Amino acid sequence: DLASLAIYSFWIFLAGLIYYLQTENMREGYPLENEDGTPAANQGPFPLPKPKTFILPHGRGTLTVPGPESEDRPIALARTAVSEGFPHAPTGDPMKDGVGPASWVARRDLPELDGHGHNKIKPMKAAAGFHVSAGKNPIGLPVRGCDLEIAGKVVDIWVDIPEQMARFLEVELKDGSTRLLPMQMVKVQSNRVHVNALSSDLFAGIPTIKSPTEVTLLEEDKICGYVAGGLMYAAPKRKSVVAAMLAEYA
Amino acid sequence: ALLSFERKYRVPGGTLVGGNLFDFWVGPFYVGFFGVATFFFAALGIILIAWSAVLQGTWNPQLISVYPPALEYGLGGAPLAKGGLWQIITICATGAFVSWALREVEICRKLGIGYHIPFAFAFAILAYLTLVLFRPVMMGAWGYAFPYGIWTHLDWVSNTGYTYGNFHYNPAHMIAITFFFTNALALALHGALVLSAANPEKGKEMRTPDHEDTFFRDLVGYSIGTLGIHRLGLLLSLSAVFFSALCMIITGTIWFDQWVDWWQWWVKLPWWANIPGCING
Amino acid sequence: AEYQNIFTQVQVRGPADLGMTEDVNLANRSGVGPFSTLLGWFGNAQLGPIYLGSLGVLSLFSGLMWFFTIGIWFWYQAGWNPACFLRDLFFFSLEPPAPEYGLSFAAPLKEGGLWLIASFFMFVAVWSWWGRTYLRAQALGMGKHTAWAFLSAIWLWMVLGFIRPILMGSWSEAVPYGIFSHLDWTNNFSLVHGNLFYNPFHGLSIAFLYGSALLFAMHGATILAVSRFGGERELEQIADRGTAAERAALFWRWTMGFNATMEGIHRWAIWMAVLVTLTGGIGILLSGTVVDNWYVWGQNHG
Ligand code: BCL
Ligand code: BCL
Ligand code: BCL
Ligand SMILES: CC[C@H]1c2cc3[nH]c4c(c3C)C(=O)[C@H](C(=O)OC)c4c3nc(cc4[nH]c(cc(n2)[C@@H]1C)c(C(C)=O)c4C)[C@@H](C)[C@@H]3CCC(=O)OC/C=C(\C)CCC[C@H](C)CCC[C@H](C)CCCC(C)C
Ligand SMILES: CC[C@H]1c2cc3[nH]c4c(c3C)C(=O)[C@H](C(=O)OC)c4c3nc(cc4[nH]c(cc(n2)[C@@H]1C)c(C(C)=O)c4C)[C@@H](C)[C@@H]3CCC(=O)OC/C=C(\C)CCC[C@H](C)CCC[C@H](C)CCCC(C)C
Ligand SMILES: COC(C)(C)C(=O)C/C=C(\C)CC/C=C(\C)CC/C=C(\C)CCCC/C(C)=C/CC[C@H](C)CC/C=C(\C)CCC=C(C)C
Ligand SMILES: CCCCCCCCCCCC[N+](C)(C)[O-]
Ligand SMILES: CCCCCCCCCCCC[N+](C)(C)[O-]
Ligand SMILES: CCCCCCCCCCCC[N+](C)(C)[O-]
Ligand SMILES: CCCCCCCCCCCC[N+](C)(C)[O-]
Ligand SMILES: CCCCCCCCCCCC[N+](C)(C)[O-]
Ligand SMILES: [Fe+3]
Repeated sequence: DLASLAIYSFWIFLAGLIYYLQTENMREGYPLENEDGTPAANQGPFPLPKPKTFILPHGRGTLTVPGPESEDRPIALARTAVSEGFPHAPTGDPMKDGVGPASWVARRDLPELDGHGHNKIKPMKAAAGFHVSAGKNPIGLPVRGCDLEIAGKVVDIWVDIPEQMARFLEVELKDGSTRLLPMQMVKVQSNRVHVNALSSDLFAGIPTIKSPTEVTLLEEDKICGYVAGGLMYAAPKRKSVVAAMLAEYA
Repeated sequence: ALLSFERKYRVPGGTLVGGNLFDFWVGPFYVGFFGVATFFFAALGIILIAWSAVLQGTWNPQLISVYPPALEYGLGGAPLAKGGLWQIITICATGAFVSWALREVEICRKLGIGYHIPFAFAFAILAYLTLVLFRPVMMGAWGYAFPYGIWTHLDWVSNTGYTYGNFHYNPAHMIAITFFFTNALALALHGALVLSAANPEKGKEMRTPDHEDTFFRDLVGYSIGTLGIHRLGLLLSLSAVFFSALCMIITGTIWFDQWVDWWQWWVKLPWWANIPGCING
Repeated sequence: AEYQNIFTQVQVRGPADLGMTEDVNLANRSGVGPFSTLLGWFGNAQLGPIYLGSLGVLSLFSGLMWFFTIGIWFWYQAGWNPACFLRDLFFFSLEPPAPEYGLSFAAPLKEGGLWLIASFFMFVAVWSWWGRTYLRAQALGMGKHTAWAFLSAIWLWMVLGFIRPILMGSWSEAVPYGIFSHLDWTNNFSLVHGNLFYNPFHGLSIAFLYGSALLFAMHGATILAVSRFGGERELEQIADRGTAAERAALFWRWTMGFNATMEGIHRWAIWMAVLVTLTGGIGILLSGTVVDNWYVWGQNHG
């Protein structure tokens, strides 16, 4: 019966497609390793795919995936248990060491570029013609940590030029040096900017940028990993929800 | 085993309940307190689905069906064989889904990421509770909930739809469908745009988000952007399921006639739109 | 509280972006349009520019003529009375030839001749629009994934209105151009073919339609969960894996035991959505042509 033929054929078709799709999604991370770095024995019923290469614009190289996988950074962790499957405890300060939810990835130490070979992200003072066009302008506002103290003041916005959107706040510290705060990790209020992820005292430890008009991909992973990591590691110093609600009327 | 970059993320912390008493993995899976809870609920519910399957006779998985208690049983409990097993399974299933959401919450907390994923899952759970809890309780009987069979739950849809005529005229059903279609439309476009930039004509360089905007600006005159597309996708998916749960929380509660009869409002509105010559007057 | 990245807090605006050039013939791009502050709360604020080629204009022309052919006939049914044409807008219907004409193009204008005219206009609107989504991507050096996906929707639309009616023998098999009438058509079709719920391709199609909602919900929320790590710059995370992409994979790995890549999630995405109309078209095509009662059919087979 032809309908039987058709539905039968589609299920043989569907099985092959799931095979193709699952091996396609194995171009990163694989082959699986053991908790010590060495190849793992049982790799699953799927073989790695035939490699593929991306040509990156602005003569930045190529990328072939899957290729050999190396973290290429210090991982300040230590194995807690004997058998596999248990946590790996930090050996030091995990915020400063950038492990766990403070993690970062050893990306290229160059900025991302738009379709013209220019830095994708710049401060507004150095991005020609960019201004705040709706919403509360946060420049000048004081910047408050989750312990409810003031950590600095907004001195500029860093903008994604081709996409016309805000990506970082530039926050001056007491020492007069600045830092970048991820736009998705800040609440912009009528009279302050509130940062739930960081107690006022961890702002100084935000990793810094080497050039005050560009930010490199590696710098972005360090800054964002750190801020995100304060959620778990700064919890001792995070005042309560009612404590914050009350702070309004102070 | 681990992905080649996994180890640096497998630190302690993030739990909601139990400290580190369950802070470990099994293979790729994280367990935590709610992996235990999920296992308890689903295994119990599966055990009872088997028990209800032997009371029925068959082992064919297309024939097993756990029915809700009859209508005359109102909102009270029923014996296991006559609806009671359905009622415990509904509790376990609910316990499994809720624990599953909270396990994701633990996983988010370890990884330092937003809580958007469990939040979006709650929309699916709430849609399920609309069909088996909120609507039946509002109608007076568990027997209004759907049964648990691969084909009987389908026959429930058909019987329930045709009870109020053509369900298409349900205006909230109309909206829900519009969201399901626009979601599929947007999903296809969003996978295609990223793939077409990551994989240009053979021998060319990877494209940039600038090309993605230009493609859509050229094609339709607007591009929502790389962040807006992900927000839109979530909102479309969640709006579809929201207007789905709404279209039934009103069906047999705030309205009980043929659903075609709703669209005679503007036609036969008290302004007596006599306006003859057409089919409506 | 905590920012969720659902709505932009602060909008920024620069000099108007005319876009990437590549091999686009810039003689055909409009100027930049205005900015919308409302749109910039959710997505981009800039409107335009748009490209207007030969194909785009031909498409908008036939698209209007199709629309205007239903519009002329709807005014007609309303007794040419404006107040009536508004109250019955959803009940008007431009309907295909009666079954006895078969595939003849001899239908009188008021008995499905105007339906054959509107269809020709839509046939040319859609197919020239498809050509425009190949050409726009070609002009930019991009892949043709969009136009290949748009082929899946065209498949189901061609099955309902062109391919099945011919195999069956009449234009009456096709769909009416009416807001409520095409819902009525959908219902009768299921009844006449023995409960479309028992068409195993209608079953697959629904699974994929639910799955598209499922999949975009996971992926949109996943990307939003990691926008704090630049996660929505997916192209650069494909070329240079960031902690965004790694935490996303690991959320799913720790949750369901497997996981994707920042590029292959989009392969799942394209195929989830495209199998909806691919299975759906097959299901409809086999109805009345190969199977007359899906329920009775399925009791015999399997
Ligand atoms: C003859 C039948 C009637 C009709 C009567 C009905 C009836 C009756 C109903 C709908 C409902 C729906 N209809 Mg209608 N409808 C008809 C024709 C259509 C057509 C069409 C093209 O003709 C379409 C597109 C739709 C569209 C839809 C949707 C709006 C909606 C279904 C999705 C939903 O809400 O999911 C919501 C999602 C869920 C409920 C999923 C929940 C998942 C849970 C949280 C988790 C499960 C986990 C699982 C157990 C894990 C398993 C193990 C793992 C896999 C390992 N209908 C005809 C005219 N319609 C339904 C609705 O609105 O429901 C609220 C509904 O009940
Ligand atoms: C949502 C609105 C309606 C409804 C209307 C329809 C219609 C109409 C159809 C289905 C179909 C299906 N429905 Mg139903 N269905 C509803 C409620 C549910 C619930 C639930 C707990 O709320 C579940 C789990 C299911 C499950 C399913 C699958 C058997 C099937 C494919 C759907 C799919 O891929 O979705 C998206 C989900 C995924 C892609 C993820 C994978 C989930 C897998 C497939 C679930 C397997 C469930 C298993 C067999 C039973 C529970 C197993 C436990 C381990 C004990 N339905 C309500 C009442 N459903 C289709 C079908 O073919 O039915 C025979 C079909 O045509
Ligand atoms: C009583 C009614 C019947 C029924 C009868 C049918 C029939 C009949 C059909 C479906 C179809 C579908 N049904 Mg069913 N179905 C019922 C019950 C359901 C239920 C449910 C919960 O009860 C659900 C969820 C579904 C689900 C579905 C979908 C999976 C599927 C349509 C996919 C789609 O996106 O099409 C939407 C997408 C398109 C139509 C493609 C459009 C492409 C063209 C090119 C667009 C052109 C645009 C034009 C130019 C306009 C321009 C406008 C301007 C630019 C602004 N059915 C019951 C049993 N169902 C279809 C299918 O595939 O069946 C196998 C179908 O034909
Ligand atoms: C809100 C929009 C969409 C959505 C969202 C959504 N669903 C999600 C997620 C999100 C964001 C998850 O994070 C979560 C997940 O982890 O997915 C991989 C999930 C998920 N969505 C699922 C299913 C699902 N979602 C659906 C739909 C959608 N989900 C919406 C369209 C549908 C349908 C029919 O449309 C289904 C079938 C699972 C794949 C998964 C959650 C897995 C889970 O909760 O596991 C714990 C429980 C078990 C392993 C088994 C419990 C078994 C019971 C005790 C017995 C069975 C009871 C059941 C009532 C029987 C039903 C019989 C059927 C024939 C009716
Ligand atoms: C894979 C399955 C999904 C899919 C895919 C899909 N559709 C697609 C694409 C893809 C991948 C495209 O490339 C293409 C596109 O360009 O999208 C942006 C398209 C698209 N899918 C569309 C529609 C569509 N897709 C649908 C469905 C689906 N599309 C599936 C869910 C549906 C339904 C029924 O669910 C519809 C209606 C179009 C928006 C577009 C194709 C456009 C086209 O061919 O247009 C020709 C017609 C014209 C150019 C103009 C006609 C005139 C107007 C009708 C006039 C009326 C205007 C009124 C007077 C104005 C009122 C204004 C108010 C503000 C007052
Ligand atoms: C003020 O009013 C004016 C006059 C300005 C207007 O213009 C108002 C306009 C309107 C009110 C228009 C209203 C329009 C609608 C409600 C249309 C709604 C449409 C649908 C619901 C679409 C139904 C689905 C249609 C399908 C599935 C069509 C497939 C058809 C294919 C085109 C088939 C292929 C081609 C064929 C058969 C043509 C063959 C002829 C040849 C010469 C080859
Ligand atoms: C219905 C969609 C099916 C989803 C399952 C697809 C493959 C799951 C198994 C992935 C294997 C994980 N592994 C071993 C490669 O790491
Ligand atoms: C998806 C919505 C589509 C909206 C279409 C927007 C097109 C705007 C075209 C901009 C025209 C600007 N200008 C100066 C030429 O008029
Ligand atoms: C789907 C497109 C919808 C775009 C409309 C956006 C609605 C406006 C919401 C305003 C939010 C402004 N605010 C104060 C929260 O920042
Ligand atoms: C077909 C839809 C339902 C599929 C059920 C879930 C598939 C199993 C995928 C989980 C993979 C876990 N594993 C083995 C890789 O560790
Ligand atoms: C590309 C994604 C693949 C996901 C596979 C989903 C398969 C759903 C199976 C549902 C069963 C429907 N049927 C035909 C038995 O009625
Ligand atoms: Fe994406």
